[PDB]
Amino acid sequence: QWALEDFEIGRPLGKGKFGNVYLAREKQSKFILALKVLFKAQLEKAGVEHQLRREVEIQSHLRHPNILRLYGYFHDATRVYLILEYAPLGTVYRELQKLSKFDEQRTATYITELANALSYCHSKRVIHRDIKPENLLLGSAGELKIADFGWSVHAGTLDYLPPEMIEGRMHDEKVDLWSLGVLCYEFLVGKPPFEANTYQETYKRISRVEFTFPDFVTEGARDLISRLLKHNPSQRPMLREVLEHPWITANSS
Ligand SMILES: Cc1nn(C)cc1-c1nc2c(-c3cnn(Cc4cccc(C(=O)N5CCN(C)CC5)c4)c3)c(Cl)cnc2[nH]1
Repeated sequence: QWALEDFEIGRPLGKGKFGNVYLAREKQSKFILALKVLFKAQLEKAGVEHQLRREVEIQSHLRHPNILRLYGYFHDATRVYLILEYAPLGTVYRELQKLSKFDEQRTATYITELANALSYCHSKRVIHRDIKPENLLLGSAGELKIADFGWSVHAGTLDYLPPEMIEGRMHDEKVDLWSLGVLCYEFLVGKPPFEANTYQETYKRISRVEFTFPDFVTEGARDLISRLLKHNPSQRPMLREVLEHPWITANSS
């Protein structure tokens, strides 16, 4: 049973369409954490109380070192507050816009941590679906941490969604293997494989699987990425096969 007077709000960690994320500390234990604030009124206009209750339900008792812990929740009359873990080193997003590109060691390392987190999620019949750099945070040691679970369920922005999911078809655990491939590409190139200027256009890119490699992208990476980005959901590797991929094993930590 929590309240809003239990916390001292501080620096804004970022703003979102659902609401803003603020740094906060619990008064009694002096515990530092992230406090996401969402307005109940703007939540009704979107009608996603099922996904917020599902995101809370799913991310609650999910315990993994590469997954952002959801400690608890509460609410006043006006809004709805979520009590999350705090990621000291921030997001991978800003990390990416600062370095522009990632080296193969950082990329392969992130992919590994992400596969461990995904392999843990998949063993519980939980699909993240919405895997993107904006939902990737960093721990005190710089480890990866998957945060948002708004679109998470059991078995918009198109850049990371797979062919089957965008065409309205039936999607399974393999939608994350595609996302995992899209993220790997962006880490090495700095932009998504199917990036465009219009929604209508990116849709064609994804559905036809039209992507090309810049020169500086080695063969090891071109192989892993091409395997993950198959139109056929069954043609994609397992999380086991990904982890034990030559390029991953060679450059990961
Ligand atoms: C930031 C930050 N800096 N440092 C040192 C730490 C953080 C930090 N953030 C979180 C978050 C968190 C999840 N989503 N957000 C808001 C958000 C989402 C996506 C991107 C940004 C961001 O960094 N932006 C800066 C650049 N502009 C352009 C675009 C926005 C912000 C914050 C959570 Cl849930 C938990 N712990 C955190 N720690």
